[PDB]
Amino acid sequence: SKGEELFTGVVPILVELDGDVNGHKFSVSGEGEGDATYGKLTLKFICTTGKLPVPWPTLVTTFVQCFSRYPDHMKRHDFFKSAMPEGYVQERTIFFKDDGNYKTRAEVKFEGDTLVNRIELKGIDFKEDGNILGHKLEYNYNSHNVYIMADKQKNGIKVNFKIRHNIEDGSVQLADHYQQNTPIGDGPVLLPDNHYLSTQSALSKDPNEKRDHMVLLAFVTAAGITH
Amino acid sequence: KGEELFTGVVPILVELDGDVNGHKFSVSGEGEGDATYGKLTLKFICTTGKLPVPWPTLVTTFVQCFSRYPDHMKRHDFFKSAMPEGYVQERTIFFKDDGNYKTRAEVKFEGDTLVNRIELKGIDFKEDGNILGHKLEYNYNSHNVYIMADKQKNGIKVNFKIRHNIEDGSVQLADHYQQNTPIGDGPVLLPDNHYLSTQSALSKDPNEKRDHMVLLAFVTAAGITH
Amino acid sequence: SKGEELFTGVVPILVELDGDVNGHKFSVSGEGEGDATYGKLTLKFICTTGKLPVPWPTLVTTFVQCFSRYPDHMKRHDFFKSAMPEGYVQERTIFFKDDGNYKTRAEVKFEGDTLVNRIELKGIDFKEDGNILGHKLEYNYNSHNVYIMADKQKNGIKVNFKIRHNIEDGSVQLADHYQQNTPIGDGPVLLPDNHYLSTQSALSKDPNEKRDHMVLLAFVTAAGITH
Amino acid sequence: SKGEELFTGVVPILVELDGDVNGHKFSVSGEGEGDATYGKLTLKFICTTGKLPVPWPTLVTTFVQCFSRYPDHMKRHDFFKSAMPEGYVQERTIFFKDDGNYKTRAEVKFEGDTLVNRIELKGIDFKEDGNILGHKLEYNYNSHNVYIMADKQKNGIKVNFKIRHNIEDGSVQLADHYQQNTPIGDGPVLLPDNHYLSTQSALSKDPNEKRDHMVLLAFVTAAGITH
Amino acid sequence: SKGEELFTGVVPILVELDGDVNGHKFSVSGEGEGDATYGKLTLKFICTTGKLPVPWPTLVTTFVQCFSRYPDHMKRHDFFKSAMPEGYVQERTIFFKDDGNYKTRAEVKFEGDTLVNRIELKGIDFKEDGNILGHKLEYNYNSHNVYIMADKQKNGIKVNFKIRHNIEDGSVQLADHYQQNTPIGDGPVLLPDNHYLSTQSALSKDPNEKRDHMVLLAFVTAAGITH
Amino acid sequence: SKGEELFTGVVPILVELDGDVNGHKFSVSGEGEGDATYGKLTLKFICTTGKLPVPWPTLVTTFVQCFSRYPDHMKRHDFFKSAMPEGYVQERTIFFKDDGNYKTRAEVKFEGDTLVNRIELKGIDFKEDGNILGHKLEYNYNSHNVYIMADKQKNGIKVNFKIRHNIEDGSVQLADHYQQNTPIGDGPVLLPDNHYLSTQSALSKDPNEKRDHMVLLAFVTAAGITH
Amino acid sequence: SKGEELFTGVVPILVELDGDVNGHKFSVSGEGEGDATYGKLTLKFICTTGKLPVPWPTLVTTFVQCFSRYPDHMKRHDFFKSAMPEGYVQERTIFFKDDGNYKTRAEVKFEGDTLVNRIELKGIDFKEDGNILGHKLEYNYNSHNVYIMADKQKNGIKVNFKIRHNIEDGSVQLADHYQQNTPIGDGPVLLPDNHYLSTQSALSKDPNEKRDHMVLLAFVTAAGITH
Amino acid sequence: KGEELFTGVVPILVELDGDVNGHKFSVSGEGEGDATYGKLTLKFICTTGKLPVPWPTLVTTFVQCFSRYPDHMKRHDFFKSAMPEGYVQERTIFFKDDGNYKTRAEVKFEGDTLVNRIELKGIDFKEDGNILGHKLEYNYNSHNVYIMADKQKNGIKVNFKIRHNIEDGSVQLADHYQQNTPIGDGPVLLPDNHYLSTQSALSKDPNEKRDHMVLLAFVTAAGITH
Repeated sequence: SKGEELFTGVVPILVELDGDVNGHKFSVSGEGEGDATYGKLTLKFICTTGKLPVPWPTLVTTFVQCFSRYPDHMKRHDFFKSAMPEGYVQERTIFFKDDGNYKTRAEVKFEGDTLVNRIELKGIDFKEDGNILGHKLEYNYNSHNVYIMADKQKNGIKVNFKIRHNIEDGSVQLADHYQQNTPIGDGPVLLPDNHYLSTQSALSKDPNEKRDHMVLLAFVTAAGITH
Repeated sequence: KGEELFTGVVPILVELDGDVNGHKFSVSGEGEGDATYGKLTLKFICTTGKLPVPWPTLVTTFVQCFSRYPDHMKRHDFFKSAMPEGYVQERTIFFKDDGNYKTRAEVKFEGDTLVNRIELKGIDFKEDGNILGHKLEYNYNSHNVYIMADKQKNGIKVNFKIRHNIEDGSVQLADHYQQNTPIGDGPVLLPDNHYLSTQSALSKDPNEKRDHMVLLAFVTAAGITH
Repeated sequence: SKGEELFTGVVPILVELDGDVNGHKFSVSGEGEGDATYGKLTLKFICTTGKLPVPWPTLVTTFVQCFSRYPDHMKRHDFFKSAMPEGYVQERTIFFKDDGNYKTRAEVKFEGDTLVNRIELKGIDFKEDGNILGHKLEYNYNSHNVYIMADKQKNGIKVNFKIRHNIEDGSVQLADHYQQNTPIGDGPVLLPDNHYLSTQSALSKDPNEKRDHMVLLAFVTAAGITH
Repeated sequence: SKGEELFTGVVPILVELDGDVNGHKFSVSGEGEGDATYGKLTLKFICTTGKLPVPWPTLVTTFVQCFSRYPDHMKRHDFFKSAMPEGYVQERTIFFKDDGNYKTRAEVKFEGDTLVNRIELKGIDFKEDGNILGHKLEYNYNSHNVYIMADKQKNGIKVNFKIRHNIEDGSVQLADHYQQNTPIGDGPVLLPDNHYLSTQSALSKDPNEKRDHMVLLAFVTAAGITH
Repeated sequence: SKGEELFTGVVPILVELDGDVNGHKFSVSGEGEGDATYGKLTLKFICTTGKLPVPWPTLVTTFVQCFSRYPDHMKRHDFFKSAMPEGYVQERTIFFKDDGNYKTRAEVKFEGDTLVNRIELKGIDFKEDGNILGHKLEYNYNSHNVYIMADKQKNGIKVNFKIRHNIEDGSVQLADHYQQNTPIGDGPVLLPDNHYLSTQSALSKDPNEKRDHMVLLAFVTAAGITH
Repeated sequence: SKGEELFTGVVPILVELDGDVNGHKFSVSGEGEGDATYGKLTLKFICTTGKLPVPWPTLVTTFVQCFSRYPDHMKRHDFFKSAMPEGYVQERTIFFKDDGNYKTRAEVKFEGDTLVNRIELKGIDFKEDGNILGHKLEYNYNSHNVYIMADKQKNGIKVNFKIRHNIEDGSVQLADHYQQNTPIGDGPVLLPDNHYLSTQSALSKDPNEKRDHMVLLAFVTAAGITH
Repeated sequence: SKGEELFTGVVPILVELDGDVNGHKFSVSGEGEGDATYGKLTLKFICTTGKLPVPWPTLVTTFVQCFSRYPDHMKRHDFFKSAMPEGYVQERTIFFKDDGNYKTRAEVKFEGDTLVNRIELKGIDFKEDGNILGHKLEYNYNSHNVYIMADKQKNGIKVNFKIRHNIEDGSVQLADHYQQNTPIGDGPVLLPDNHYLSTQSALSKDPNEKRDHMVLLAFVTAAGITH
Repeated sequence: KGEELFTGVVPILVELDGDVNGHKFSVSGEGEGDATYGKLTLKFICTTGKLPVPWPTLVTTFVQCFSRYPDHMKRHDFFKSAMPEGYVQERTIFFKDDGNYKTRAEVKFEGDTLVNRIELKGIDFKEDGNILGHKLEYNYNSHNVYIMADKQKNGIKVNFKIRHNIEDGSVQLADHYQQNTPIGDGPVLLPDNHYLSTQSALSKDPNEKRDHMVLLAFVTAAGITH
């Protein structure tokens, strides 16, 4: 696609999130860069309002699937880059099993040469000492498959997957992700055949950062089509 | 529990009553399945005369309980978990730039036989199109079948898109929208997202005079390592 | 390659095997056809000397990897078809764990319009009541991955895999295959990057056939490369 | 295996390399940690002798496959951890297409609580303005599959793969790796069935480091067995 | 060992070599017999492709150490016979000082009643008028000690020695041999304590043979252990 | 060599060892003299920290192969003396079968008129009541051959032998020695052809010595070369 | 010695024996060549009077120790070459245990460019169906050490050794050799320190020889002195 | 049988009465031997004052039963086979360009002690020579000792040549002609030809005031593999 050509090199990224979970308001700013040729993202996030009222790992999926590596044989199935530079709207509901949910709306688009992800997040019905508000999630992340299908009627895609968050007591907290993406602009986009994205994420800390933060490195690669 | 019913070879019966643009037909099928290998062998006969649509368009309609689920994925096999009482399988199949089939099937054990009984209604097909005009080649491609849980119906939703090769080198797409729900009250396994990789071989019985199809299938689950 | 073009349609196949296992001599003829477009083979084999003295499943791998389906994005890695029409020599040693071995040499080439596989097999050091000579293998077949690497110095490939043959008592008999393929002709061939073939095999009987025989249907598909 | 238990949490790593390429002597020290539960490694390497005389990417593979993530259903095929704590010797020849070669010998073993990789490297026959000694490689890294087979007769494994190194003009420099691994200790070790490791590597710089160095983050996951 | 029994009398030997030195292709066939009771071998070799492109003495070591005489008090240290009848793989690099090198791989095993040595040889980097390709070696052969050590970690032995080849001007061409031997079979084999083989070789011609050939008589005796 | 001339008479020797075996720290000082003309050494060792925590015989090989007698016809093969006065580094790993290992590093060099051997030894993975830490070795010593080969790439030698330590119950404890020696200085050294040293060692006690000590007399003679 | 220089190349040999054992008269002629540089002899012997009345192996020692290889460090101890060209007289008594004896006198000397060994042999007191006259010796030969000492009073040497002749029933026939050698000429000869000669002999047949004969290849090397 | 007497450490006593060119002297020696290692430790004292010849000339005179015979050569150990009753050892030792020693010794067990009692007569030595002039260095070379059977005396003959280094860099040779015969009537082992490899270390006791020699010896049989 024409939007594909915008990602042949390193692209700076900005992320902005305004959140409210059970009435706890917070903001996070992020910055870094992405290199879609390698399916690679590096980002640092800072909670600019103080301490984050939810565990950092619960927000990883919310904080730019346009950086996925689509192998050459699958390039016609990359909806995300096709919607650029005008961008897309990404909406999710994230159901934490036996706990509350996040609802998010994001616009992902170029502002000049920068890929910007601007998100509003609302979380409701969390338990005060559940795994989320009780901060019982480990600072780690598993690998996942993200399943994509076309939604022709909305000129976009429907995406579903279930994140497994490790708990400090050896158990797992599930987070079921229902997602839809729709183009912001009116130009042609690529609607894909069913496929998935294989994801890997490394969470870390900046040793010289005193603010509540998260350093994130991700690799994402599309797979599942040979026709 | 339902798993135990598939450790060996299981006989299969298939019965389809169809109506496509008013053309009424019936097909009977028989054979056997071996879920240990994800393998099916089936022979289908049109008992009403000539089949008014191409045999390949009906392959998906004519028992995903015979899929091989490798040991590490056994908690994700909905299809067997619903046995012996069975499941209802419903689809809409949209043929791009042409009509659609709508199917409803019950798949369950009748005695020691796994039986697939189907009703099929096809509408809005073009008389000159790929389907009624019989322009599909007698072959079949390999596909991935994507499965998700539908927790509120206590079943699954399934989606995939069949690519049917046309006699001129083009491809006719058949977009499948599928739902399966248990017939009985027993517990079933609701899976994490995954897919089935499918391969199908179509052939003819050289001594069969009636309009028919011999089908061999291999189906294997994949996509989960957690 | 140019050889690739010989496989765009249905191609007739002939197979001829001259065998000697522990001194028991036998011959098998096979015929059928292959459709590389779908990675599909259909063959029927007859023991023309009487009872086959080894189990049919032990000979499946011996009885035309040129019929593998290579997806379009892997087509420069198909050695097998690139060697045609002149063909290739396929040599194996097959080590049956805790038992004897087969050594095979085969020429696979076009003879007119027909792909012909002519094989000589010698088996030695088999146990008179082990799984092979005691006919304790079930008449079935598992799915395998066949690992392929280039062997530049021999202008061919090196291939390795281990067949799992189910035994009648619920155990498995392994058969470790060491394989080499080298072109017969002097024309250039395609030497592949590392990849594998995913194989499925269905064994059955012809209800009209009174001789000792095996009907085989195979699907074979290359995978493992996206660069 | 028993060795597997040594890798359930974060394990400190030290790396020491003594190298000589076309008579250019150099030493690199590395340190960091691995979390085999996630198939994740984080390492920083410093050339302690001055400027590295070869490109940092050509040394990535030389600089602890015991940190690979083996999924539960493949844990019987993890040779690397089963050899611990006594370790294994890893030997390679790396052939750079149209250029010279590296030969390496490394001992990877626990020394106290730390997993130590001590390497000797000798490179010969490099072109003085080839892609390697002329520093023409990009500071980036592709994803690869690493193919592993047992070599029971030699009490170890054989490993083969071909690194694709991106070159500054858009071409690729191939680096064909021939690798053998052998236990150091006498205890029982697992010899695997054929499989592969899927690798991803992120190279970066430490903004506070004035010496010649490389920061490396890797993810490695085992795949290819369902039996 | 059990294999030792196979060598109590005269054993027929066949040797086949396929070689390529600096691109010069050649084949040699050999035949004769060994009497390990006396540490004695008698062999005749013929170059079946015409003139041998290297001197016959440089191939003496390549052309069945299972015929060595081990005195009664050292019979626990005879790896070579203990690997029979299934055999061993013998791999060498032979470095000719100031010239090129041979790399060989050979399987030495019984095929029926005959001990067969099947070899592939590749030589590279030879000087076109060096001592080897310029045929400057005398048709004679010195006595040598062949030093054997166990390599238990690799299920075999390591062997090293340096042949002194007399040159037509009175000097000597050194040929440094690095050798590894590994059992082919899975049964138990003897791994020896350190010792050596004392070798003597007599080269001659068959007065009735018009082709390029070598007649070889060898005596080999194990020594160096009294514990 | 020039170093050879430093050994024509009686030379004073000093030995200093800093040891740690399973965390038990200890130190040994030795003194005496060597007469390389006769291949003879006389040394007395004292544990200056109290009781030696390992048996004295296990340290014999650790406590100056420059005193070996090389017959006149083998004098160009004496690496040890050729490295003097600047000296050589001697490193070993000594593997006690079914028990732990010693790793040693020693500098052997002239300090004024005295040949000094300074050693650091680290032992690990010893069994608390195995033959070593349980003091089950007899106070005696067998005769051994020490196998020497050149290691041209390290400008030194590689050495291997296996000590047989008699145990109090009539059994033997093996100690497999892997040894490397490399010159300290840059001057040329003599790199030998393969040969061995024949060693005899006599252990005794000084009847006037109350501390834990060992008196050692050694004879060492090179052999194996007549070319 | 001056006589040493006569043996630097290949020297033709003639042997003539007239024998009488228990009254059975026979003659043997032999011819071939020797290469003392390699300690190597090749000879063919024919019984010119018909069938040999004693086994061929009993005469091997009787049928030119001047062809021994004396290593450079032992050259002053080679009496045999020192007595040339005038030669020496070799006298033996050979006692066959539990049987008769041979007494021999030989002159070994140059006649022109040929080294000639002319022998008279008388055998007495053999049993008619002992191992010798009964022809119960196997056609093979073991390796031996030949022990040499000076006999100053006779200006020559005294030699002793005991040949082990294998019998067809698995036993051994001993032949105790008492030998003296004295110079024929009056020029200076080298009288040796005690040493020995290590011997190896291969007996064979000429396939195109119809007469009763023996083909003999020998290797002899002096050893035992390093001073 | 005699073999069994040497499996452990055995105490040794040596007594020599000598007369060299009329100079009478006596030496007593003691220590122990360990034939398992071929190893001897001995201390000798001249009890009559100064030894009138160099200590190194007497080393060979001052118990080859302590030689190590490796297991494969055990049928060739005459010396042990003659124990406990013992053997007579006689030698003539010819010092090149000088005099000779003639010795006769009995070597046998006396109780649990192996005792070597020797008579030594030396004649025709030069007063200014290497021996009486004391010009031999206090050291010793390694030698091979050649043994043959003497079937008709039911013993052995032994020959070798000692090289004694002189204070000026030259060497004094001492050619040994030796014969051993059993004292008792018991059977002995008559060996095939072989040799003993010898090493000797001479030293002084720093507290001993009398004229003396401390000797450590290693002796190993070799030369037979049949």
